[PDB]
Amino acid sequence: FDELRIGLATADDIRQWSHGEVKKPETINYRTLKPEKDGLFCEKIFGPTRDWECYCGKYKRVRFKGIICERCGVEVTRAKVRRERMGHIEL
Amino acid sequence: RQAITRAMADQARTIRIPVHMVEVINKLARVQRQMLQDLGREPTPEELAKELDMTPEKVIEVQKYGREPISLHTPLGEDGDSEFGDLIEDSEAVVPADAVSFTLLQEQLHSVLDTLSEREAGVVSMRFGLTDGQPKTLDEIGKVYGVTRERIRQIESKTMSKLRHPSRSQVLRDYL
Amino acid sequence: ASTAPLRISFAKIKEPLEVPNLLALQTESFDWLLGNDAWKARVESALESGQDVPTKSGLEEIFEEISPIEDFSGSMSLTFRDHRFEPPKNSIDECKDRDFTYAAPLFVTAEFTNNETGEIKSQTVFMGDFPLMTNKGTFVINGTERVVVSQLVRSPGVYFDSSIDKTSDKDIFSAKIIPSRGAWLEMEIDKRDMVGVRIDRKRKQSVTVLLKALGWTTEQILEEFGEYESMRATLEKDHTQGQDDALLDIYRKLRPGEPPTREAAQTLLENLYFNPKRYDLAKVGRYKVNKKLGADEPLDAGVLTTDDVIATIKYLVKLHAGETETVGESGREIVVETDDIDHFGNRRIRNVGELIQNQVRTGLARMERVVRERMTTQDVEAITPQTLINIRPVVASIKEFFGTSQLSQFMDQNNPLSGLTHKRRLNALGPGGLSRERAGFEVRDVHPSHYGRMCPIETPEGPNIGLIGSLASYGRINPFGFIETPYRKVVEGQVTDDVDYLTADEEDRFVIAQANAALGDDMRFAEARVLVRRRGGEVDYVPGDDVDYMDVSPRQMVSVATAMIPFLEHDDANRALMGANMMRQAVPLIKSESPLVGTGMEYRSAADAGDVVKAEKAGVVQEVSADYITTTNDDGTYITYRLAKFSRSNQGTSVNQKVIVAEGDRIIEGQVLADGPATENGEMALGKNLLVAFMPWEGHNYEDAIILSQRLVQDDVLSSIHIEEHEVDARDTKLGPEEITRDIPNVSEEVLADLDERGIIRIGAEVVAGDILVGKVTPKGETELTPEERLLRAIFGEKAREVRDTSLKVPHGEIGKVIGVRVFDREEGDELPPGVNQLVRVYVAQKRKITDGDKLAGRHGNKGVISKINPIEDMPFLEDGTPVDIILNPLAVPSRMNPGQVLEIHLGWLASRGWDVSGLAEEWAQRLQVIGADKVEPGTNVATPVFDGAREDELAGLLQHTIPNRDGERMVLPSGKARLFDGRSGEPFPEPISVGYMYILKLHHLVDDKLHARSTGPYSMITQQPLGGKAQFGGQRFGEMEVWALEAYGAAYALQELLTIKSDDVTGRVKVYEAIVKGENIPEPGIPESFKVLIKEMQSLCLNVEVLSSDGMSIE
Amino acid sequence: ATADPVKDYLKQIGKVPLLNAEQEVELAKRIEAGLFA
Amino acid sequence: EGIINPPIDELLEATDSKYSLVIYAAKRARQINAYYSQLGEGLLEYVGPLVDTHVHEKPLSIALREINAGLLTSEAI
Amino acid sequence: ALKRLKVVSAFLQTSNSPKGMVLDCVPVIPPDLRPMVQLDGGRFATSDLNDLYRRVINRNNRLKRLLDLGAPEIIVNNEKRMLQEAVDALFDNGRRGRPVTGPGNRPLKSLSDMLKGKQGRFRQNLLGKRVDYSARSVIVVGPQLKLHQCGLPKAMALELFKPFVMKRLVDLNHAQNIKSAKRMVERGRTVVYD
Ligand SMILES: [Zn+2]
Repeated sequence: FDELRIGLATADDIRQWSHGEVKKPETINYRTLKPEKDGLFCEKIFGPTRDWECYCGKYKRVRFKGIICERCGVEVTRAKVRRERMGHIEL
Repeated sequence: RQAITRAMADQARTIRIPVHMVEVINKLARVQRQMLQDLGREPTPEELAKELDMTPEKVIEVQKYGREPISLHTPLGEDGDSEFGDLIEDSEAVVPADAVSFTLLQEQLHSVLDTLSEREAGVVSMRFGLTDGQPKTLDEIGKVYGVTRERIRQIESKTMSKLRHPSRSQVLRDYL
Repeated sequence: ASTAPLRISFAKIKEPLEVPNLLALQTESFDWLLGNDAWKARVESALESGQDVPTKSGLEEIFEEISPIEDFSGSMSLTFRDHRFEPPKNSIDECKDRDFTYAAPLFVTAEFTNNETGEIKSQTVFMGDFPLMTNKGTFVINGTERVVVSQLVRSPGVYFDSSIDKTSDKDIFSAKIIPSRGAWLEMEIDKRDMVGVRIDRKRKQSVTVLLKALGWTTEQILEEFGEYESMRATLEKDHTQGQDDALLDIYRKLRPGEPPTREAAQTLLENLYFNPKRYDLAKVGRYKVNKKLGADEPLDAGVLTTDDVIATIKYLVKLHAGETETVGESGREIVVETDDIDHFGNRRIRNVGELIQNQVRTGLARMERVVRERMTTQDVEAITPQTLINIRPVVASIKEFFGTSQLSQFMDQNNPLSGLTHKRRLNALGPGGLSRERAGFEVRDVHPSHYGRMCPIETPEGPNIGLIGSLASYGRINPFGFIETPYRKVVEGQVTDDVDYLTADEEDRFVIAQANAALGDDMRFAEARVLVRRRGGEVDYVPGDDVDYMDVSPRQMVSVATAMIPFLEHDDANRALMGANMMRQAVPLIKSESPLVGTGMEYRSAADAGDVVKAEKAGVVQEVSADYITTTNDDGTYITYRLAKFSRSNQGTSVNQKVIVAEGDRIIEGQVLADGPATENGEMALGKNLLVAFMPWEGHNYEDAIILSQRLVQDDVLSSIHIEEHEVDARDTKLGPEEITRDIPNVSEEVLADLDERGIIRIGAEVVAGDILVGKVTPKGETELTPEERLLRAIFGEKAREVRDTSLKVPHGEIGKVIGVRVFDREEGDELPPGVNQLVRVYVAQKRKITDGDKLAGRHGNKGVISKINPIEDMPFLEDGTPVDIILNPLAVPSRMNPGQVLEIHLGWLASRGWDVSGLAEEWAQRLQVIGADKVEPGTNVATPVFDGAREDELAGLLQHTIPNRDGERMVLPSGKARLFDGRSGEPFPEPISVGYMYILKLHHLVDDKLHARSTGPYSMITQQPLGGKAQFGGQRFGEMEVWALEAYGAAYALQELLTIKSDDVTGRVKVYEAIVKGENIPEPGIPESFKVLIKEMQSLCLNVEVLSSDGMSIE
Repeated sequence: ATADPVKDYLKQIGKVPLLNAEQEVELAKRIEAGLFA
Repeated sequence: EGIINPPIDELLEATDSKYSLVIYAAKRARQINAYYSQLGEGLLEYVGPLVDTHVHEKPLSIALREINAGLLTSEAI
Repeated sequence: ALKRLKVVSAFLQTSNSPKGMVLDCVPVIPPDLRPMVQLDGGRFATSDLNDLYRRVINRNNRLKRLLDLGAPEIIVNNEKRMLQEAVDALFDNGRRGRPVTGPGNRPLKSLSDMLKGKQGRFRQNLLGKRVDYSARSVIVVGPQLKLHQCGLPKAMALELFKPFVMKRLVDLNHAQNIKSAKRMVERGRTVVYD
């Protein structure tokens, strides 16, 4: 903490911040009450809803953290990453 | 009308409802409005169920599925006392009492295991994954340690007995 | 006769008029709205008595205003002729218990008629349930008693304003027509030496274009307006001429972007104003505009006409020219003058009837649009009244009114006085009216009109000061919505026993006297000089026979709450205001006692309040009991009244009702049988009366704190029951259902000791914080046992089961004996909302005694927190050994400027010890003898009306002539003080001390409810800081000024901890808790979470807010 | 460019020639002509 | 036996300021608390209370007691 | 010309190009900061940013579909205008004409609105924060106290000092272990008050 530089955020910078692309307005399935795919709240882009728990029922334990499951693409980690990770919308 | 109805079904509600569920909910809603008009009273669930021809469980299911969210950023009731999004608690917050109690449990358990013999404490630890989140089966332990699956089973049983003595049980009882 | 218990009256002047039904404001308004038998009965009674009254009801009127729907072909018509009600299905206690809005069916006969078919088809249709009002002016909705409070609004009509502009150096005059519903229009004159019109303030325009657009031609315009040069100048400077040219110009200005069209513009102008629907001026609007503009009998109900607009123009120019009297346009001569908005003739109360009527009107308008749409999309011969009308809008409007509205306010049942004061309030805040932000200085300030119409003493002291006020004692509502007041009739200097009701405007013309003015033995004035008031609030005197009207009772200007205070006249207005606000918070006690000294009006306030239970027949009681009382009228009808017992009110206070009548005592209609909360023998009793002595005492009553004996704790003198109700519901989630069972998991055995079979706490079982009221268990959950939990379970051989404990427990800091439990089951015949299979409510009732910290207060705005409760001996006792029950700091009363409390204390002492005055031949003795309050036994109560109280001479004389209480000596000296023996030291105090009996109240600002602490508790979600409130373990807010003060000290590390460790940092909170418990030193703070929230938020506004270090990138 | 964009949309519709029968059948005829083209 | 038991004036004249006194006594209190929570490592760097100590005490009371006695000294880097 | 010189020179000296005026990609707030949190009773809690992001995503999708097929200039231009209005409402709802009222009862919240005003982040959750380890109650007068003494009722003192009371209870062996100490303080036995 020495200086909070602030300035215009170009398109390249916003792409750099984003960990993915949001392509749908879907939020959560009305029955399973889980985030849908690649919409808002998507785990593939933002993060896992439950600690280290992916979406598809595959790798589901604290031991094997720091890997991406090829089924749903969720990167197992702490749920707190959902408070940091941010996406973007291409117009 | 087709495009308007389709897109109203697919983009009007915050929680996306599938089109067949949209037509089911709107059908039961309009027919319920009708029966309110004729009977002049709130219809009973069984009458609604026989009207829709489905079972009451489906009636309750769709009735609960046909709601809408309430916005957090709304007047909570007073003039300006924050909003509805500043009165409900979260579940992901780590209750510090729980965290410190769990850490104390970890310390006490580790000390009690250290009380036991080195091999005994080790085998029980792997059997219950106290070093790593994945406990190892009896045979699973009998590779790095070099003991037979029934041998490791036996010493695991003796460890279970030893820790079950009243000696190393007064402290751990109170943590449940 | 036997209506009220005997209360000696110190009043000097007889009152011809009796106080009306104090709750008339709500009951009569809703009677009118329903148009039931009562409203029409009063209508015919007034008609045969000659009194004016609206002879058309409320509901039927709004139905009739809806003309039959006409399609584009106009072939079809629906007639809503007659509306009717049916008895409600649910009883009132029933509706309260199972949470049903107390409503009744509402049918109406719809008649279908088509010219093409030439046939009439009549069929009855049901519009929906209608929230009905109980006899005590409340709407029991969803089990909670709401009350709809009146609303003050600016009446529709014309209003002229005079102002001064500093730049212009000359006066500026404006006019505004405020419609009931439609769009608004303004007419400013000589803004810059010309007159112009604001059609919704769309654009700059002149008056000449408007007149030309109308059929009125220039020649007659200048003929009528050639006598004023300003308007001639406006006419000549206007280059445009011709009706078509002006009309197209104004149409283009109003709706630019399209070519002007004659028919479209004419239709637009007709639609905006002349259409009866868009500009529906209320009956009050036309009623007042005809009187103001002076037009002699215009159309009784209708829209503004061109004649009205020209009349307003002429009125405005006449006002501007300086002429003060001018011939009315098509009317008599009238004064032309500016009118102030704040005058109470311009202010109208929207009683409950009108509010509910307006909401029904909006719902019916939506219904009209819906049926018109259906008619446009429906085939003939398949159209029926049953099928076409949609009833959703009416029900969905009358339901969205009573809930989610400022005017439908939660009842406050702290006591009967609070009930009445909630019923009679006139909330200026609300939809379509003066909001909190819109408040100014003028509206809050009292006006000379507020005399007998709106109590100026009492009002909330908060930011909404003065906006909300209580209706005066004798106030009554004009049918147009104005407030009337009663005045006696005076003729040739002789005040007559005849009464007339005057509104806020009619009062101006006449000159009104003062009720306090004395009168001779004959009915004439005793003194030629008499105080009077006149136009503009002037107070000048007018001796001799010149007045015509006088106030009927001196308490006209004071509401019920303020009227209760005795010796009000001696108190400052501020302290009387605070004493009126406080008297609406006294909680009922275990045993209530009527004031020894009080106004003579508490009987009426108690009786007309709905809490008390009075008889509807004159018979003989046959069975008296705590739960119920049975009576037998001479006719033969047997009626049993059920007395509520310890049923929770809205404020969590008991409503225990006692019984006064014996077995064989005769009864009269309206007589009182059972007291209510804070009542005694039908007399209001908001508290107890204590022996008070004024003296500083060791500083424990410093800064207005209070010292009271342990006698009050000992004898339960100040003790109040409090019943809390918390409930839990067995809902079904996606995993499964919830079970209410005694078999709660992961618990000990003794915790579930007092539970019932199905997991409900027994009745009569004392509880404490943490006790289990009802045992509930979650269906299941995905449990991934942690390694430590796995090992521990293996060791102890316990099976951690998917079912998880979620039982209801008493919130922290609580105590009480359960008094009742109610269970509602889905599978049973009872109905519940969707999902909830079972619902359980438990009542926990405690007897809070008076303790330290509790807020106490008297009637005159003297309040204080208890600071110490000395034993009975430490109290400085009197010459006969009686300890004083309460000490109060004298230092309050001089600065507080409320010496009325000292008067009350002396008169309370006088009331406690009787007096005998016979043949004394003294002036005060003569006054007492003629009044009839001469021979008074000890203990009986005494009455001093609010503005005819006992003169100080009376108090002095009675003090001289008190009854000797013991041994033949009077403990109080003629000065009204007494010798106080210090209880602790024992020596007599150096000088006498003032003592007497003062009425104190136990406020609802109890300490137990305020107390709250927090080690660590719930945390918010969007920002991880702790959340607020007491119910959720909320940490106090460290506002901006706190951090400013801490910076002023130079304390930086305390600020760091109070901002990062003690909130807003998830990593640091667990660490600090661990370090404190382990004893390790506090760890270094990190960064706060709210800062990361902010940087992420300003990252999402396309501002690359980057945190950088001096040497390149930083470490975080 | 004004507030309540629907008003500007309605103006953007403006005045266009409503189609009577022969007009629109001829338009559809040239539509199918262009389709084959 | 109170917050005001060590009077402040001696501490100010000892440390020549008031804020410096707060931070310096706080550092000493931290050191004594770290010593009291050693629980067995016995690091040579840590130094226990120089003045007598009660069976249960706050570290800061002892730190300020040491300042009042004056045996403790500070030195800015 | 002075104002023009100020802004143009401010852009010239700074390395960033002016084209940041016209954004191409819209960042979306992390979901946890706009929670669609579950509520008991089958109901839901949604923050208005969810609605505004849904609106912009919907309009962008519709614009893409309209561009994919050969579409008239009028419809596509009105669609781009709709997208512009949606983005403007997202960043600042109510800065042009009527606001995006959403449900109709109240204007929807927007990104800038959370960063502004009395209830904004700057003045409500960065300068003045709520704090743990605190309490509140009515105050009475105590004369017998000395100048540096204040009285705390039993309950408030016990609740404020929970960690310290736990540590002292475990150290004196009044309680066996930490969890038992928690249970005993919650019970409120006399030894806890001592
Ligand atoms: Zn997966």
